[PDB]
Amino acid sequence: AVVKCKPTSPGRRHVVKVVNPELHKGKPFAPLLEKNSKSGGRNNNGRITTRHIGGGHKQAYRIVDFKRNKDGIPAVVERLEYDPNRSANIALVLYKDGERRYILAPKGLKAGDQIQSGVDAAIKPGNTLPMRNIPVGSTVHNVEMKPGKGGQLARSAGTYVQIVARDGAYVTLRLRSGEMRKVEADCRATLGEVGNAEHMLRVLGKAGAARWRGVRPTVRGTAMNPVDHPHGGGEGRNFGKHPVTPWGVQTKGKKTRSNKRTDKFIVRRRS
Amino acid sequence: MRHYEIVFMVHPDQSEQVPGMIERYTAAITGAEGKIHRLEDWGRRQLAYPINKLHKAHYVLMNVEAPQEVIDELETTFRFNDAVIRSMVMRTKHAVTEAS
Amino acid sequence: SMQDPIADMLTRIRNGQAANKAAVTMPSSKLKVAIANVLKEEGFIEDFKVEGDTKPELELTLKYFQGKAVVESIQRVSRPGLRIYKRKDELPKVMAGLGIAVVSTSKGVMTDRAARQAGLGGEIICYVA
Amino acid sequence: PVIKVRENEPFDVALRRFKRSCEKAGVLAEVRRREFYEKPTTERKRAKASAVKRHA
Amino acid sequence: FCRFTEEGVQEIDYKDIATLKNYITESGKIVPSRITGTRAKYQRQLARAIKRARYLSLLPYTDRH
Amino acid sequence: SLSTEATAKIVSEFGRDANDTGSTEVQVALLTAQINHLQGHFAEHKKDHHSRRGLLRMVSQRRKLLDYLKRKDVARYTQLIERLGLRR
RNA sequence: AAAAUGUUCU
RNA sequence: AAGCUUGAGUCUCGUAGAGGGGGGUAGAAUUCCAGGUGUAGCGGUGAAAUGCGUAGAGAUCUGGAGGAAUACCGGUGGCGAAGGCGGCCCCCUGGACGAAGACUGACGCUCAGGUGCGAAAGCGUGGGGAGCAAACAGGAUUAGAUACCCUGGUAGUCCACGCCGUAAACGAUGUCGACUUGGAGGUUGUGCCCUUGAGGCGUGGCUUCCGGAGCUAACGCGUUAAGUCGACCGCCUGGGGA
Ligand SMILES: [Mg+2]
Ligand SMILES: [Mg+2]
Ligand SMILES: [Mg+2]
Ligand SMILES: [Mg+2]
Ligand SMILES: [Mg+2]
Ligand SMILES: [Mg+2]
Ligand SMILES: [Mg+2]
Ligand SMILES: [Mg+2]
Ligand SMILES: [Mg+2]
Ligand SMILES: [Mg+2]
Ligand SMILES: [Mg+2]
Ligand SMILES: [Mg+2]
Ligand SMILES: [Mg+2]
Ligand SMILES: [Mg+2]
Ligand SMILES: [Mg+2]
Ligand SMILES: [Mg+2]
Repeated sequence: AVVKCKPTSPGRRHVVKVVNPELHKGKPFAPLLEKNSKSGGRNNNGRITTRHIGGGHKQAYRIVDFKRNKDGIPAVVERLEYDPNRSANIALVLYKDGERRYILAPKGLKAGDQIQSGVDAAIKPGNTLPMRNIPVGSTVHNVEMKPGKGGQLARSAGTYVQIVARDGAYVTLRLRSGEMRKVEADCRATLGEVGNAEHMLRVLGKAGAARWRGVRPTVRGTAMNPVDHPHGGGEGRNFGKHPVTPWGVQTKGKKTRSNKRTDKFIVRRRS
Repeated sequence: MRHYEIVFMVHPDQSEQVPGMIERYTAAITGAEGKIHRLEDWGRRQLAYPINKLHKAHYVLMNVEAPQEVIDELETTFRFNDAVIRSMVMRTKHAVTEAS
Repeated sequence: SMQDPIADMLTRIRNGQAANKAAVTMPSSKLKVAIANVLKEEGFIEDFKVEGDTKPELELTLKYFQGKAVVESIQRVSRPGLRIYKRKDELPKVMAGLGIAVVSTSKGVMTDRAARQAGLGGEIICYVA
Repeated sequence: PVIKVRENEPFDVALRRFKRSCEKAGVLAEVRRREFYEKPTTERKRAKASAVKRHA
Repeated sequence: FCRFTEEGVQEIDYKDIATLKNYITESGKIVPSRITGTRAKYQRQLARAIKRARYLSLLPYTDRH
Repeated sequence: SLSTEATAKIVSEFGRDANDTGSTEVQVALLTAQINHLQGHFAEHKKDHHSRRGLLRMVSQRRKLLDYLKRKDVARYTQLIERLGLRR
C-alpha cells in the first residue's frame, strides 16, 4: 500500500512510500543480473547530452524477458522482485524446463501463479500471445511493435494498451497516451496491465530522493544569464520571450515529431 | 449444485462447428460431475435485429445442473470465442427437463 | 413491549366502555384477577371469567347503565415508570367517595375505603370512577 | 409507428391510421417529456398529482 | 382477464415468444398491465421475459432494425 | 444465508438431541458460523453496508444470547466460548 | 417578449 | 431459587421484491471522429442575435469511438433502518413475509454517552468525461439585468478509495407494545372449496384512499391515529438577537 510517513523530520513529512510486502526481501537471481554503469547523461563524446542525470545509486540490470520466446512451456512465478531499472516490479518465473526468467509483473500476478507464451497459451494475465489471438477489447501490456523484437509498449508501473480493433493483418492499439496505433497482429502482447500502479502515488518528499533516483537539480532558464539560456538575464525577474528550450525551440505547444516513416502506423494522435 | 439455463447463439457460417462445441461443453459439465438436463439446438433462426452485423444466428438452448467453477469457465470460453455471438447463462430453480 | 399488564387491562376496559363492547377479554394475571374481583365488588362490571389452564384469558363483562358506561374513567395512578404508594392517612378518594381507588395492600387488593378501615394503605393500583 | 399502404387504399385513411398508431405508441408525448430534464422529485410529484386526479 | 393465472404457470418463459409478442405492441414496447389485464407479479415476470428475449434477439427492442 | 447441511451439523454439535434447535448455545453457534462465513465476504466487499448491517444485528443478537447464558449458568457459557473461540 | 415603485401617522 | 409459553428469538419448506456489494454484457438515443450523398441555410427564440454553415453546415445514409443513463413494463407498484434503490445476466450477500410444525424459555422493550450508516452539493488523490451544467464568455431582454430566454461553456455530474455528516434527511408525526366501529381498494403470501369458469369463503404481512367514535386551535388525524393507555429516550419554554 501507499504509506504517508509521519513528519518526524522535514524531508520525511511529505514522503509517501509505495510499500509492497510480497516483493522478495533478498538478493535477486544472480545469472539475470548484469552490470549497468551510470552515464551521467553523457555520450561517447563525454558531453552532457541529456541534463539532470547523475549521482544516483548503483544498480544491477535485470535481464527482463520482453520477447517471451519460451512457447508452450508453462512457467510458475517464484517471486516478485524489486527492479531498480524500471517503475514496474519484476516477477521471476520458473519455466518447467528449468530456465528462470524475469518478466514485468502484471497486476494480478503473484508467487505460485502460472504463465504461458505462444499461440496455444490461454488468455489470462501474464500470458503472452500474438495479438491476432488476443481478443479485441483486452487490456494488454508489454506490446511488441515489430514481431519477435521484444515488448516496447506499456512497460511502466501501471500501464496497459487496449486492443481496440483488428482490421486484417494489423490490430489497432489505444496506447496509454491516447495515440491510436496500428501494430501487426503477429506482434506479441502480455495479457493484463503491468502491475505496480500505486507507483505514481509515491511522493519523494525531498530533493535527496530525487538525487538517489539519479536526477540532478534542474536550473530554470530564467534563473540564468542570457549567454546560457534564452530565458536569461533581466534585472529582477524578467521573462519577456516565448518559452523555449536551452536551444531556442518553443516549449509550450510546438510539436517536434517529424518521422513520416511511422505516420502510416499512427491512426490518431494523442490528445 | 445449482441449475443453469444457458442459451447461446452462434455465427451462422460456423453452424458446422456448433455440435462439436456443444459436445465439448457437455464434457466439461460432466468433467466436474454435473448433469445436462436438456439440450435443444434450435438451429439458424431469424433475429429480430442484427447483432454484430448479421441477420440470422444459430441458437443453442442447453440446461445444466453444474457447479459454479465450470459455469465460469464456460462463460470465459464464450467470451473468448468469436463463433458464439451472445450467451445467456441463467439461474433456474428445478431441473426443467421439459421441451420448449 | 407489554410493560404494564394492569394498565393495559384498564385501557381495554375503558375502550370497551367507549365502544359499547358487551365483554372485554385479555391475558389473565393473579393481580389482574384480584383487580377484577375488586371492581365487581364495588359495582363497575358484571362478572369476570378466567378461562384457560396454560394461557388463562380474563374475560370481563362490562355494564351499561341507561345506555352509557358505568366506568366513567379508569386511570392507573401507580405505573411501572412511576409507582404511587399511599399511607392510610395519605390514601386518596376518587370523586369524594363516589368512585373507588383500587389499592394493593399487605392484606390483599382492595378498594381504598376498605384499606382505610383496616388501618393500612399501599400501592394505589388505579382510580376507577 | 411503422405503416405501409395496402393495395387499393386512400392516402388520407392511411395517414389517419399512422396518426392513430403514433398516438398509441405515445411518441410525441414521450418526446415532449424528454425535451427538458425533469428532476426526479418533480416527476414523482407529477405522478402523485396524477394519482390523486385518478381518485375521482 | 389475466391469462397466465388461468393457465397456472410458475413463471413466464422468455423462450415462448408467441405468448410474449401478444403482450408487446407493434412498435416493440411492453404493453401495460391495466390494458392487458395481467396480474402484477405475472406482469413483472412477463416484462422480464420480454427483456431477456430482446437481449437474445427473439423479440425486438424497437421496430427500427 | 447459511447452508442447510451446515446448520444441521451445528445443531448436532451443540443441541442436546437433533431437534434441539432453539437452545441458546446452538443459536449462538449458528450466528457465530454465519458471522465467520460473512467475514470473508465483508473483507472482499467493504462498502456493502446493507449486508453489514444484518451482520451487525446478528453479532448483537449473539452477544445478547451469550449474556443470557452467562447469568443463567456460567460454566456452560465458558464451555461454549472455548468451543467457538469467541474472545469473550 | 417587456409592466419597477407608492413619504409618515390616522 | 425453581418453572411455564402467550413476548423475543432459532430451525424446516417456500414466497415476492429497483434491498446491498462485485463483475459481465444489451439495445435505443445524444456527442465526436472518418467517409459518402447533397446545397443554402441550419440553429435558436416571443422575436432576435451570438453560434455553426458555400472551407459544404443542417438534413440524409455507412463505419467507428467513447461516456452516461436505462424508454416501454412502471403502478399513491415493490424493496430498503432511513438516505435511497430501476435495462438484462451472473457471483457473493442482508432483511422481510407466509405455511405448518419442532425447539429455546423473558433471552424483552427503550436507550444519555458511544459506534455505524446517512441524498444532494462540497472537499482530497488517481482515473474518466458523452450528455447535461454552477462559474465563466458572448448574444438578447431590460430603464439597469451581475438574472429569467438563447448560444456556447469549465468545475461538478461518472468511477475507484477516503473525508464531509448536512437537507422541507418530511408522514414536518421518535421507538416498541396492547386495545377500540367500518368501507373502498393496492400488493404479496397461505388454508379451505364441485376452480362445474375468469370465481366463492376465509386467514396473515406490508400499503393508498375515504370515513365513525374519540381527539384537535381548527385544519385534520382517525385500526399504519393526531383515538385510548403503558415503557423508554429525544426535544420545546415569546420574537428578534441567533
Ligand atoms: Mg529532465
Ligand atoms: Mg522540477
Ligand atoms: Mg529549478
Ligand atoms: Mg543570475
Ligand atoms: Mg541568447
Ligand atoms: Mg522587475
Ligand atoms: Mg434472500
Ligand atoms: Mg420446556
Ligand atoms: Mg456526490
Ligand atoms: Mg445556460
Ligand atoms: Mg452575460
Ligand atoms: Mg471529485
Ligand atoms: Mg437538522
Ligand atoms: Mg415525501
Ligand atoms: Mg424535523
Ligand atoms: Mg381520514
